[PDB]
Amino acid sequence: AYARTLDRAVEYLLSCQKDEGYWWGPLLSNVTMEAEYVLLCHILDRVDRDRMEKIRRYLLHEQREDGTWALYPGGPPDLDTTIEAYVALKYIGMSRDEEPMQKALRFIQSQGGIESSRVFTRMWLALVGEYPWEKVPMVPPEIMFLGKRMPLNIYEFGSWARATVVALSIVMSRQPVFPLPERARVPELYETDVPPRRRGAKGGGGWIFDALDRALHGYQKLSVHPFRRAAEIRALDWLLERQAGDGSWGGIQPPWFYALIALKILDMTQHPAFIKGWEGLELYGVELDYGGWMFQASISPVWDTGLAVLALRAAGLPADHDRLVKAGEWLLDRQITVPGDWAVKRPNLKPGGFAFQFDNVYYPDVDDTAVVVWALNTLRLPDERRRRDAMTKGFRWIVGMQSSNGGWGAYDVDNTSDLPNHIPFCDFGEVTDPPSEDVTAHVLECFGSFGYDDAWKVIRRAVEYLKREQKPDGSWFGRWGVNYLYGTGAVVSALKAVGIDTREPYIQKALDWVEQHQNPDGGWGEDCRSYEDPAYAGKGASTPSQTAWALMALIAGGRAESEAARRGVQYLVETQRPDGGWDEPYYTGTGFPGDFYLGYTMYRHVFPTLALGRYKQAI
Amino acid sequence: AYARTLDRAVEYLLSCQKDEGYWWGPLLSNVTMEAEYVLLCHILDRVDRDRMEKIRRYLLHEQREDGTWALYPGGPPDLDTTIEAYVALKYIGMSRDEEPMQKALRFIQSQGGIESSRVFTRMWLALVGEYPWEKVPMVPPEIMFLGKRMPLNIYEFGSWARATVVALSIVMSRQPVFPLPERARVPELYETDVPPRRRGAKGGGGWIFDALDRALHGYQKLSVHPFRRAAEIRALDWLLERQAGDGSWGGIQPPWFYALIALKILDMTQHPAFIKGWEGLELYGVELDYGGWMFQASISPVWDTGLAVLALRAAGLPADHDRLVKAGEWLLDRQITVPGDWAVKRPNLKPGGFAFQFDNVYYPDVDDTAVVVWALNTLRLPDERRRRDAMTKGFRWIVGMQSSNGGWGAYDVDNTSDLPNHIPFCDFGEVTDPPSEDVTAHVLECFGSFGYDDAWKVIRRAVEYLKREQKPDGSWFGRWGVNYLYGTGAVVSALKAVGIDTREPYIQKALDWVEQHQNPDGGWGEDCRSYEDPAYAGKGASTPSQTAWALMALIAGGRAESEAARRGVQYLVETQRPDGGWDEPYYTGTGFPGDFYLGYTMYRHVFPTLALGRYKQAI
Ligand SMILES: CN(C(=O)Oc1ccc(Cl)cc1)[C@H]1CC[C@H](c2ccc(CN3CCCCC3)cc2)CC1
Ligand SMILES: CN(C(=O)Oc1ccc(Cl)cc1)[C@H]1CC[C@H](c2ccc(CN3CCCCC3)cc2)CC1
Ligand SMILES: CCCCCCCCOCCOCCOCCOCCO
Ligand SMILES: CCCCCCCCOCCOCCOCCOCCO
Repeated sequence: AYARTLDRAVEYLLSCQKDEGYWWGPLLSNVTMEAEYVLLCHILDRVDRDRMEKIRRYLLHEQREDGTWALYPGGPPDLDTTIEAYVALKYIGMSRDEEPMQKALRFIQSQGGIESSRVFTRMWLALVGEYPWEKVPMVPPEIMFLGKRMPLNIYEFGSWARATVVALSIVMSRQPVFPLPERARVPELYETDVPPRRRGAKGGGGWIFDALDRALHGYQKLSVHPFRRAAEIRALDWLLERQAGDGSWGGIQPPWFYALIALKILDMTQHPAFIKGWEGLELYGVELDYGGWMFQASISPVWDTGLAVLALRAAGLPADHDRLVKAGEWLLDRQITVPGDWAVKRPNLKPGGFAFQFDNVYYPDVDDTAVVVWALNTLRLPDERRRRDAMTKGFRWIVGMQSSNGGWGAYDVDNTSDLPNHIPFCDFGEVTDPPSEDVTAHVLECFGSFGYDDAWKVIRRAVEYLKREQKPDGSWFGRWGVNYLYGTGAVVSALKAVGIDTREPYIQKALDWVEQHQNPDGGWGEDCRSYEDPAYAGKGASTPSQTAWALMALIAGGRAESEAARRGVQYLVETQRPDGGWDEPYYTGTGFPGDFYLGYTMYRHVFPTLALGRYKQAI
Repeated sequence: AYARTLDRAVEYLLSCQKDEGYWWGPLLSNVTMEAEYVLLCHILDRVDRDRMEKIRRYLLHEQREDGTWALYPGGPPDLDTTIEAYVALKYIGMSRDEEPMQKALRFIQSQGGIESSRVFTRMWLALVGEYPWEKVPMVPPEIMFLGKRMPLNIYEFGSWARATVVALSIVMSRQPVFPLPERARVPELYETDVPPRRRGAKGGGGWIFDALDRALHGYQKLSVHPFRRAAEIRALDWLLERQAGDGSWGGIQPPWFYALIALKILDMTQHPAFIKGWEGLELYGVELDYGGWMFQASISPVWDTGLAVLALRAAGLPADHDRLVKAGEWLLDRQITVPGDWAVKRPNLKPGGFAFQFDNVYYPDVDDTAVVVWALNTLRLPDERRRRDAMTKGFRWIVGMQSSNGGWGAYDVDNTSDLPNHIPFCDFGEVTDPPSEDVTAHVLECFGSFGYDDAWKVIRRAVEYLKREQKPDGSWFGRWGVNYLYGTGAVVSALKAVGIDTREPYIQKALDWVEQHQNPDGGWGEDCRSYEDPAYAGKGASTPSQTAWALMALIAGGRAESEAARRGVQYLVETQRPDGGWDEPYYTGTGFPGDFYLGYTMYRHVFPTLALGRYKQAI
């Protein structure tokens, strides 16, 4: 029955595989990427009329009937996303009259205008001189003097936030302004009677920081700031040291952009680092068939390649299938062998991790490393010396990254400081990188493939972590994926692999939870709203990926031969396309709970295949 | 008479002009460049068999009958140059038996072997493990902690030495060894009974430094060196900040190569600065028509373009000649506008200088800047706003560069510290950058073109400098050119332009000196030996350039209508080629008096033209 679905899914995946032997699906987010790119160009005085055009199509293409933009497809209108998109358009050419601009402006007004937008959105407008710098949370270059074991030192922030802060310190130090031509001035973002509803700090504003912030805005006005020069060079240096091979910074949109501006501020437009970081942007761009152009918040080669392999294996292809070897070989060349920031906590840990993108050595993540090593562990490559060695280095690294609570973070160890969550500046998304259930789960499943069971201390400490973190209804939160189905599926699948007993009470209590949220159409769905409102916990339109997850959770718990189980499999079979692929008009990926969502293109093809491969195994 | 010769010369230059509108002749030196390149590749594990071949033909081709290599054509055999060339060859494939190897080795031995070579030559061999690191002058990373106003702080060394030291500190800190395959081991460089005659420090070795060095090799052996890590990073950052646009460092062979090695040592072969720094080398390479390949100690676009224009103007072409405009425009885009190291002494001086090579913003030199501004001053470009503006920036910069003695240096101001000239490490060439007569002369000639005479204090202070520096026989030393003819010609030409009286006693005493060294053939010659032995002061085979110089000195002193004067003109007219050019099998350029000589390709064509253009003016 499903076999024909599998065969068709396989030849499809294999078709999508690039020549070098890796897979790479585009990553989706929201328009703040493109909108900020437009402004960045303006700042660096490098505007290409042709690019602006493609960008304008995209922006509009993404606008909804009501004239706004959301964080995910079918999501509620977002203020910040729309404010930025609005400014971006008005700069490209759009007159504040045209219908689209009308609808957007009205929504922006009905919300309290520019005065209600996140800190970033206001800062960008500050850079172009449309908002007072005095009303922007201050982040001094001097932050660079905090030691390794001090409150608020850069290494207390998560990798993604860290680089940004360092970069912005330099920017806010000078508080530069790059005026927009009169034609694009956006005063109408203030015209509003609605009371401005400002978003506070992620964890709550402590009067201390509030005070301090004002203290910094005052000091910022003095005539002399002793050692600031040194503070700035400290920041600049930190940046020149960690620039990524592709010319980016961390392989993410945020710090990259800011870092460039910081150099432009320091008259280094014709320094190697600046030039590289600039022409490096193109790689992250994407030409849309309808004339539009988009920029990616990040790229996922390693990731896609990793899952791609695992899926095709559980599917049926030989552990030495010449096509999967191209992947195996490729992955091996990716392994990082040099100390990154993670080393500040583990100076004696030997490098061996992997990263999300192509060439980003200073920021390998636990999630990727696990999937990659586990994937290789299933292949039989030509040089067994390399495969054997690679797996070892990586394995030993993942073990040395385990945090205090037995769980695994994503980039650093025990990055659980709760201090940064109160700073005025931090009011958007996560700022720290503590251990999560999904990452941990993935790690355990990686060990499980090797054999290491519950007998091993490392594993027990982790399993204990998961047990304590399980939700009342028996589900598991989803951090880097949407959401409880993603998490519940991850854990159960893992626990099953590390040897734990699938008959346990807490286990069963989870499987029942899965069968319970199965939609009528036989599949499973969970809307992104599940991060905001608990009513959407496991509820939502059925998607190929989210189904496959809730399905792996069942196959793992032994209930592979069940009603709900066979039911779901049917969904994947019927919803499949003639070419063998699958469609998924929703986001199943998470950046920051409730603040940033991602659309992983491959998920729709890879996961359904992996699930069907595991279902075929259960018989 | 001479007109045809001039016309013939002109059309030639104009034919050599690149499309972009600039001129660029290759720069010649000795084989230590290519030989060190070979080793560099080995270290970075990037050897291209095909290249090695082209480098071999080159090396052999440059070897003389006696089986040695000198610092200049027709020069005495050099030990260092030959030792390095020898090792380079043996590594490429040459067996110690073959004739070339025999003759070369013999010479090496008759001199005391490896133990007599300069500090560098021994260090390179140390890097490949053929010489003990303990016997190499130590330069600690800690040198990075010396303040701006302290003994031996990096800013006390001249620009070219400075960058190198910073780079090498990192290298010597680790004292790495990259073993040569048994096949190329060079123990035979020790086999010698001749007593090793070592070269001491440039200015004399004070037992203080001698002992100190020992202390360093001692401290180098301890188990802990507090703050060294920080000293290294201090030096690494310094390098990252000053990497040149073209991925080089200073636009010179030395620091560039070492910088790369220092990055390789720090496992940064993946970092952008290294990548760009590596692939940037090709630009300095040169394919020889006989199958060989050479590397340039540096490149001279700006310079060549600068003189090229001035020559073609004094010759006769219109100040707005569309072809010279291409040059004018080009030069304008070159002007540096950002603070370099020179700014450490003149924080309030506005950027406006130019550099020797294509893109090297942190190191503009007085010489270039003067020639360029002066050259622009003689043109009529479409945008008189920029031409006027540029000249001003450049002018003001030059002035703000004048040192205490009224004389101008090349890169920094009052870089006359005599401390560095005693360090054990510094035993090759110049290490400081004090004011010279030639640079100063060139500067005065630039101001003269505008109109500023002897009334202006700036000028007078400079002229006083020259007067005090004149030699007993009435000649002027040549620093960046060979030699007294180069200098004497520069000064007199300048003095004439600033308004000074050409009838003065000290002036005439110079012109007579010129006429007294006019070779029988009607031309002028001055061998590079004139730096070593005073017998060759103005003595040597006649060359097109050196003649033109001694000829401009006469035309300036009013003696344009003289016997010696017309005599010389004849030489240039006869020795001229059918194509209009000129040949010059000798070096008329200087890097370091008595240690490094350069062959400026263009000189033979440009200067003879400029002189004939000025001779045509005298009538
Ligand atoms: C828009 N973003 C952002 O981080 O904004 C901020 C910047 C600075 C600060 Cl202080 C706070 C937020 C995004 C930056 C990229 C980030 C991102 C992080 C990780 C990954 C890949 N990751 C690792 C491999 C497995 C799981 C997925 C992909 C994207 C997701 C958030
Ligand atoms: C081989 N070299 C060297 O500098 O070695 C040392 C390195 C470190 C130390 Cl401590 C001592 C010597 C050379 C490095 C390049 C140097 C050089 C300097 C200036 C120029 C251009 N110059 C400026 C424009 C007009 C006059 C010519 C061209 C080349 C000539 C010497
Ligand atoms: C120049 C000294 C090199 C020794 C440093 C290795 C120690 C590991 O770094 C500790 C962690 O700090 C994070 C930085 O790693 C990024 C790049 O560092 C650049 C070259 O060392
Ligand atoms: C990095 C601090 C910004 C200072 C630049 C403003 C220029 C003021 O002159 C200060 C003198 O600094 C001398 C160094 O030249 C080095 C260039 O490295 C580039 C980064 O500024």
